[PDB]
Amino acid sequence: TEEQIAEFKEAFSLFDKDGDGTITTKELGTVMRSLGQNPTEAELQDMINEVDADGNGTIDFPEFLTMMARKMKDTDSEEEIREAFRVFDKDGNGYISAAELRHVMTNLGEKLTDEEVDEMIREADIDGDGQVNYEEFVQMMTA
Amino acid sequence: TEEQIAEFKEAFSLFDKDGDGTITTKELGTVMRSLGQNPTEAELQDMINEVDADGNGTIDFPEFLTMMARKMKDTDSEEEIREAFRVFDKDGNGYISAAELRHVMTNLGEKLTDEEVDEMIREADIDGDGQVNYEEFVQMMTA
Amino acid sequence: TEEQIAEFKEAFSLFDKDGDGTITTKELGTVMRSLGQNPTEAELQDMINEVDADGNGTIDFPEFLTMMARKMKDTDSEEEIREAFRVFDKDGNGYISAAELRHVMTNLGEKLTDEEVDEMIREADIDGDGQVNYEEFVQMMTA
Amino acid sequence: TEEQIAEFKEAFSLFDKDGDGTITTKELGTVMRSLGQNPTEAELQDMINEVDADGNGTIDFPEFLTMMARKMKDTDSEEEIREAFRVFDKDGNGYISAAELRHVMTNLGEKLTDEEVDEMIREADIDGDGQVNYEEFVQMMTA
Amino acid sequence: RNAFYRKLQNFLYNVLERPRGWAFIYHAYVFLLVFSCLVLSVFSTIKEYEKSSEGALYILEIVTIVVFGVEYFVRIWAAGCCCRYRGWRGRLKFARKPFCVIDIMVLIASIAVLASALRSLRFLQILRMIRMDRRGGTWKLLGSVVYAHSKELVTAWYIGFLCLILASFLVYLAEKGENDHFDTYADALWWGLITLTTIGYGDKYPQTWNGRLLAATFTLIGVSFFALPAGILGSGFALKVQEQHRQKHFEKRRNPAAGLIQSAWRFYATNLSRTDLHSTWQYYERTVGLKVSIRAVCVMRFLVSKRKFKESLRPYDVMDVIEQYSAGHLDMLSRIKSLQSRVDQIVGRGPAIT
Amino acid sequence: RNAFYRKLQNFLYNVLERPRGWAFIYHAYVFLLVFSCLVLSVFSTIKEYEKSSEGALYILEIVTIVVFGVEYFVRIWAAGCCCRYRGWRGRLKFARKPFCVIDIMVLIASIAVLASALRSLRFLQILRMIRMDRRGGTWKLLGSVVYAHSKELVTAWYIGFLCLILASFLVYLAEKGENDHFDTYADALWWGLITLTTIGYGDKYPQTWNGRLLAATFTLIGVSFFALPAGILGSGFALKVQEQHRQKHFEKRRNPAAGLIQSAWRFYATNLSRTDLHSTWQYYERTVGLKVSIRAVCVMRFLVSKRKFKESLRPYDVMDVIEQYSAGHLDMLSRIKSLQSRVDQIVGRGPAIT
Amino acid sequence: RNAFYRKLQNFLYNVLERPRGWAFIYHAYVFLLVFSCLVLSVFSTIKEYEKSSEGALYILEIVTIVVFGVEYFVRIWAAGCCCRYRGWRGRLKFARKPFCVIDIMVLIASIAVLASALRSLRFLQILRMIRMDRRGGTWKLLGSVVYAHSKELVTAWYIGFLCLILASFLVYLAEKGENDHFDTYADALWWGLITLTTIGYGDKYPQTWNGRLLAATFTLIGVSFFALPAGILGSGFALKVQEQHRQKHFEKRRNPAAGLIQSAWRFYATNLSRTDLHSTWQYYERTVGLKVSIRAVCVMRFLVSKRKFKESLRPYDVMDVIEQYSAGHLDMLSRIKSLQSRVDQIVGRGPAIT
Amino acid sequence: RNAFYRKLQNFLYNVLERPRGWAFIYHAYVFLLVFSCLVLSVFSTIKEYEKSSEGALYILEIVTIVVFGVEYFVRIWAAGCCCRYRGWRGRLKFARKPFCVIDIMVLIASIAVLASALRSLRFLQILRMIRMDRRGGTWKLLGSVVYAHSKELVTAWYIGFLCLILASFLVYLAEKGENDHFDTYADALWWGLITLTTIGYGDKYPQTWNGRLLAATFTLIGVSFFALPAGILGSGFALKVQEQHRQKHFEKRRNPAAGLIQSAWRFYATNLSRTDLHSTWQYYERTVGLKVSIRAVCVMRFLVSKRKFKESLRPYDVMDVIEQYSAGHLDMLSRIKSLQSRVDQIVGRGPAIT
Ligand SMILES: C#CCN(Cc1ccc(F)cc1)c1cc(C)c(NC(=O)OC)c(C)c1
Ligand SMILES: C#CCN(Cc1ccc(F)cc1)c1cc(C)c(NC(=O)OC)c(C)c1
Repeated sequence: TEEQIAEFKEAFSLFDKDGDGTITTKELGTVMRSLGQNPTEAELQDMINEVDADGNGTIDFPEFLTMMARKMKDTDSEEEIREAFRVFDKDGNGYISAAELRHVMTNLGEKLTDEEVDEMIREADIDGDGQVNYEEFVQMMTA
Repeated sequence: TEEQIAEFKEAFSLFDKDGDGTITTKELGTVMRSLGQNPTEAELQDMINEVDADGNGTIDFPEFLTMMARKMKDTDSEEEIREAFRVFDKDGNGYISAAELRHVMTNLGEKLTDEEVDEMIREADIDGDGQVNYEEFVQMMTA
Repeated sequence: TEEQIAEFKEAFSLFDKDGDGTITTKELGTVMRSLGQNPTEAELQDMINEVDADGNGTIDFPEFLTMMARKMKDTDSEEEIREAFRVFDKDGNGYISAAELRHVMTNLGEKLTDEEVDEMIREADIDGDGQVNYEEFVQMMTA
Repeated sequence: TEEQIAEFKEAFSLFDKDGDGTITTKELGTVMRSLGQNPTEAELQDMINEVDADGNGTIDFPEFLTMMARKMKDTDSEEEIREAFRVFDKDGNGYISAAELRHVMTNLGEKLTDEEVDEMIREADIDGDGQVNYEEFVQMMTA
Repeated sequence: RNAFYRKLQNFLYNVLERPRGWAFIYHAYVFLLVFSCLVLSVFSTIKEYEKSSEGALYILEIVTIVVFGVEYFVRIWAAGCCCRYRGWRGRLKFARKPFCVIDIMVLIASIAVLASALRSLRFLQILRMIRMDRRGGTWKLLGSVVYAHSKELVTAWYIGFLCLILASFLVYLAEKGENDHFDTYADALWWGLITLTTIGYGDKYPQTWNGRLLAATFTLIGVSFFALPAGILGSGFALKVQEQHRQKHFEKRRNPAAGLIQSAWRFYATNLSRTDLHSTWQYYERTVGLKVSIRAVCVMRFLVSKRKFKESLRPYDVMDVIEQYSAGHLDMLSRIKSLQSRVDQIVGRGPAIT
Repeated sequence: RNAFYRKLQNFLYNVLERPRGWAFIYHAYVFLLVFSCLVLSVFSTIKEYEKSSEGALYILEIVTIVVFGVEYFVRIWAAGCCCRYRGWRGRLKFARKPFCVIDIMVLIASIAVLASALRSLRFLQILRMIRMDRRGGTWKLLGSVVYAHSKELVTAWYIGFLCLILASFLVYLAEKGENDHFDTYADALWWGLITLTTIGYGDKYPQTWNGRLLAATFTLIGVSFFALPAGILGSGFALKVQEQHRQKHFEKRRNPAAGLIQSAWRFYATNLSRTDLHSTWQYYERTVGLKVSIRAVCVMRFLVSKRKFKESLRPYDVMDVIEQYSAGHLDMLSRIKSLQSRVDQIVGRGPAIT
Repeated sequence: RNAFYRKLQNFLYNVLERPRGWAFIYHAYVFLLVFSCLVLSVFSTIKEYEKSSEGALYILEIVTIVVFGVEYFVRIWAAGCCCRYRGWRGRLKFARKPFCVIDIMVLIASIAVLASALRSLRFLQILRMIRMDRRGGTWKLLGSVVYAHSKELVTAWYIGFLCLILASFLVYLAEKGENDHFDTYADALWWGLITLTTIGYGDKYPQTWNGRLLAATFTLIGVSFFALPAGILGSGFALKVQEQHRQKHFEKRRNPAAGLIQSAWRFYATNLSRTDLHSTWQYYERTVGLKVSIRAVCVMRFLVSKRKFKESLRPYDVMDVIEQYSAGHLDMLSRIKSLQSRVDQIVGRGPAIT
Repeated sequence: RNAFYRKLQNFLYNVLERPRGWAFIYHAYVFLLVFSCLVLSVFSTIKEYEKSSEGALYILEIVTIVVFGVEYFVRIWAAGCCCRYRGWRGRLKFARKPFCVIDIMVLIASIAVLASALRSLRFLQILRMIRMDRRGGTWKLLGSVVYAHSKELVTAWYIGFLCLILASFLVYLAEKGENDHFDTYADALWWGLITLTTIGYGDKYPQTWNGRLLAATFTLIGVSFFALPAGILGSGFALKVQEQHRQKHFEKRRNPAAGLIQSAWRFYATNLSRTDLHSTWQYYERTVGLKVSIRAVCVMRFLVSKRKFKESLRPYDVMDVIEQYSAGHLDMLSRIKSLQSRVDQIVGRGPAIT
């Protein structure tokens, strides 16, 4: 909406420091390390290419507002999350014990902090069982 | 229910001789050999682990009542029993002759007695054909 | 029905010359060669076994009437006929040219006569195309 | 209809220069090169065989009118077009960037002209995105 | 009698042509007799044993030649069984085949020799041994395997030939003067071939240390690449036998499909209630209460044919099950599409009834 | 005591028959003892070392013969464990087995020799070494592989035999006079066999350049085809081992299927509310508040059996998963057919309610 | 004429570059001529046959050099056919390729030698033989196979090298003094290599019994591991050829996909009723009652293209059919999801109409 | 500095431990240096070249020993990088590993010898060459292949051993007196081993014609079965490498699964509208208008992670796709079951509204 458009303009200005309406991979990297994380030049390239649609090496505002407006539903992440949890499901039972998440979530890839995994179990342990089912869990993520 | 929970407590006391609220593997083995069967220790670990949910090597009463209350339907034994009988179905016709059950049931794994196989055919030979179809049999077991 | 049962008894007597109520493999073979065809003793054993349900090498009248009464619908020949015609369908188009039937029908296995193949095309060429769809053909056979 | 039948008669006369009611392979080739394209004799044989139903090497008018009347719906091109675009979908995302069509469509097999690809993108870029989904695209060919 | 004569002619033709059972043992025995004749020829070539060797060889060879003559005679005579060739003209036309030509030239050469002889006798032994196959099955398999793996064999041969040439030339340069084994490049190339094949007779070998080192470094690769083709051919033989078995399985499927379709039509055309079925009953009447009996026989045949065809639909392969299930899955897709259309119709009626 | 005696008899029978664990090591050790006896016989045949070799050989052979005698004794005695053979009559009936006959003739021959001797002793060593297998497993595997790949082996043998014969004859013609290695065709054939096998002793080799050239061209193909059968047999060994493992996996599936069905019936037949179940409770009572405990133990058994059977349904192969999923897909087809019927009923009612 | 000149230039370029049919036979013939030149060089190196050998060699080599020169000339001249290189400048730019550099340096070396010579002539024979490949296809395949199975080859080489070193050293220790074959560790290592490779020249072998025993125990393993790499490479060759065939199959799929899409669009853009289609009719008009003829031709083209593409969708592999069917199954999942949402809508209306 | 020191310590530990890129070249170079040291030792053992060989060997060995010492020092020092071992105590604890024990005893033996010497030096060369592997990867692969194919190898060894024993004994009987090669059974056994392996030195071979014939008939089978194990091991090597690649692929899948789950949770926990999300925003704040930027970067990370994980779900195998699709088919079965229940509800309502 109009207010969302204004917020997206604020975000674009925060990113597009030059104010040319196209986010530079260097601008993105600078803001990223301002947030406290260093990417790789190739990593930023893949990110932008993922969001890029005009094949220009930058993002015009239409693409940016599309990216903000793209809710996870149109992304269709159901099958991907199902498959990932299945990969981490060593039993095939359709569930997974809490300790396995506490370990892997915090020791693989972009390791997550204690608070994040705590809210993870909070929203996943709706039944308070610990042996959370990943299938229903991705369903609840979707909704 | 309340009467069910009272019966559950009676059973738990019958198992948890110590009365500490946690069934020990040795308590379970003792009661079993009282019933007249000798398991293996490792077998006891496997079963207790199957019912275990707190990763403690024992069962507090909540897990025990969940174990009793788990009706076969929530167990979802349809596909497994289908596959087992299919394994014992050498034709793929979807049926199996009575004599095959009379033989294998009484000579494989935990061999069953004559009475058990007789009631088996009774509840499976609803059509009185002998060439019982395992598919409808597992469905009727479910219901 | 009752009149059907009387015809069934007439047929059984025609086969069971001894009148003992059990059709012998030799009785079946004798009648068969009376109709003008020579089977093999093993072939007769296979057929009797197919119809046999008591594992006796013969057929009591209940089995005989069950066998006659078995309409093709319950036989579940849809899949088998689909698969056979598909085997003879060298294209996978879902149809088959008339000449192909005229040849294979009359040159493979129990070769059929001209009249049989003519009525075959009659009931298959409902559209009068010749490139009969075997799938629709088995569907109409079932009904 | 009657007027369509008259138009098909005009087409047949344009093809069947002899006017014998059967389009010869050479008549088809002559007209084809008149339109400005040379086939191969084997190629013409393949086409005639495709349309041929009487196994005569030519086409009587009934087959010709059936050929004209055959709308793409009954042809069932959904799966085939889907699979082709999938083959050209190097990502499996379910879409394809415009430049890929601009290149391959004009450089593979029967290369088409600029205007053809332009109307292609016109009827494909109904959303005006360029990353047209081939699935919806074949669907709207169907309709 | 005459019918029995034709039956025996057909059986003899089958035995002499591709056999299945005991005719296989008869062919094994005739091959064994030829092999023993060849062994006796070998022993005849030996001097100290020549006496008894030739004494037995003459009689074994007379037995072999009479067997060959009578076998060709009966083969020509039974050639009339097949519909392709019938009568004396048909038998001669069959005899025009190149294989029969080979057999007859061999026979006449043998009879001429019997009625420098060792050279011709040994040659003719070899040609009859070649003729033993009778179908080129081994040769066809070998050729098919070679053609299928043409690229691997060609690359192996090219690399190994380069290795042989290079190693031979380098060793020859290294051992031109010092060693008398390699006085000429031809000798060096013979050494290279005998080494890379790993035969290693030992009549020629490098002795100069530079030559020894070059030979080591090159014959490693050389022996590897000379061994390659054997393994390639073994794998190809396995693959081609698998493919042939697959084709045989699918033909064994093809015939019961016809059997099942025939029986199914006949039974569907023997229903008592349905009319216009006399076109089927007439066949059985020509073969000849009786109507119900005929229906019983026909349905019995249909069920047995159904079972035989079903057990003929063995997987035998992942591809087979995948294909059958994919046909079923296309059927399922069509069914769900029809049900989609039906629910579309229901929702469209929704407005009508709402 | 007596029950313990029967238990030990069964354990001894299992050890002496196909073992699994430490009995495998015992068999390895007895084989090693026989192997050392053979090695010491080898050293005895050596002259300069004959003294100590025979000195140790006598005692090692006495140990071997006593071990063989006692092993056969205990095998016969424990033969009574199996239900097939029981009692002294049963043990004799087992002793009638051909393998026991082999072992006993070996034993008596050894004892007769102990109480021209080297010939018999070495023969006996070879026969006992043969006997070591105890199951023909290696022989059965080899025979099965040969039969399965009969066509590839036969074509390889035919082609290689033709190559051997032709190369030997051509070289013999080329080297008949010039070279004294090939004075007779038998010598040429021996050379051909020693060359195509790549043994290349070096006692015979062509020297005439035409002979050398012919030999090269023919031994290329010859060595390829003589190496073929080794690779064919290796591949066949791998394939047959895979198939045997598949069968063992399926039997390991077969037993837990019975276990699960038994436990599931018992638990379904131990429901407290349901009646007429005494036919099941009676079994546990014979094994012997208690009713709920019986239900608990029975359901626990059912769940453990379920998990065990499920883990026993490992894929292990594409064919396996495809078959299981195809059974599921047929079930799904039936379900969708039922739902098609339901929508047909609904659309038929539509007119009734419209 | 000029158009015919360009057509013949393209034909000659295709023939000289990767050919398909009769140009393959021409390349076979030029290779055979080079091979015969090499054979004549071999015979020239022989002394007793030197006269006629060199007499024929000189003329065959003049033929070879003229053929090489004219072939390179034609290749350079036809290099203008390809759009990459055109004109004299384009032909020179193509000549800048390294392969053309090899060919031209070989040509000039030959012309210099013709107008110690044996060394250079044999060398140049070897380099031309190398050059025969013209695409490095064999070399690329061999390198790809080596890289793919790098681990198996490396483990085999490591184990075999350890076996060679250890066995040679142990035998050298055992046979240092007694046998004069192993006077130095270098000789022992040469023996180890010649043995583990199974070449077994026979010029060196152990004679001390301890040495013989050590050699036996080590060369068992040594020959096994020296034979390994040949089998590994054979299997890798088979695998890589299979993968290349798969890729070629998928490109043969890729092109008909474009053909079908083109024809389908054109036919969909030739519908008589639909307007705005002139963008397609104009193309056929430029190629040039007529409208219906154009529609008929276009739909005919579409149907033939559809058929060709469908037969281009052969399974060729389990993975292939699984991929296509899994795509279809994803569409099926989407359709059933849509039907789930639709029946959800129906049940939600239920309350509305109840 | 200190942080840079730890970074360089970790880099050095990675280089010295299992490397990936240029450290691979460094290890190749150190191995090449050791190999050249061994070659110079070989040349030193040669007499005529002993002078310069030893002259270069001494300096190359000093280089080798200093490199070994410094490399072990650096490995021990960098052992502190890993969390398992830190500090001087941690480095000593790492040094307690058996492999470091091998390295240190080798180092001290070399330094003692440097500061009958040829025997020890050559031994030390062999042990260091063994040490080159640094991971037992080749040994682990070989052992795993042997264990996996234990049955094929055991049957091949048994059959080949029987063939060797039997053929040697039969030839010894046939050639006991006439030929002086086989004066003892030990000589006959050595001949049998040298023949069945196809080494064929030529120092021993049959000459009696009965002996020659027996040897031919038995060495056919013998060479086949002695060649078997090489092919078996080659196939097993290929299979085990394939399985290891499969496992590596699945771990490469395992990590991106965690990456995607992490990013998906973070993005789902960065929704602007949703509350109670501060538990996630705080992480980014700790890393540090800004809220929308945080959401944007988080969703960007999620999308890139999704693309990478999806690309990580390559089939790689028929089993893989079949497993994934069978899981999906289970979901499809559940969905159709739910829709069956919903239609059951609708048809149950039918009576209510009818
Ligand atoms: C190829 C070829 C040669 N032949 C055929 C042949 C037939 C008769 C002969 F007198 C000589 C040779 C051959 C080759 C091998 C390796 C073997 N050994 C074997 O199969 O081991 C598994 C045999 C048993 C025969
Ligand atoms: C077949 C056969 C012969 N045998 C068995 C045998 C057992 C005891 C002996 F004293 C002699 C031979 C045999 C053959 C080979 C190739 C090897 N080498 C190997 O496996 O490398 C992988 C071995 C280790 C044994």
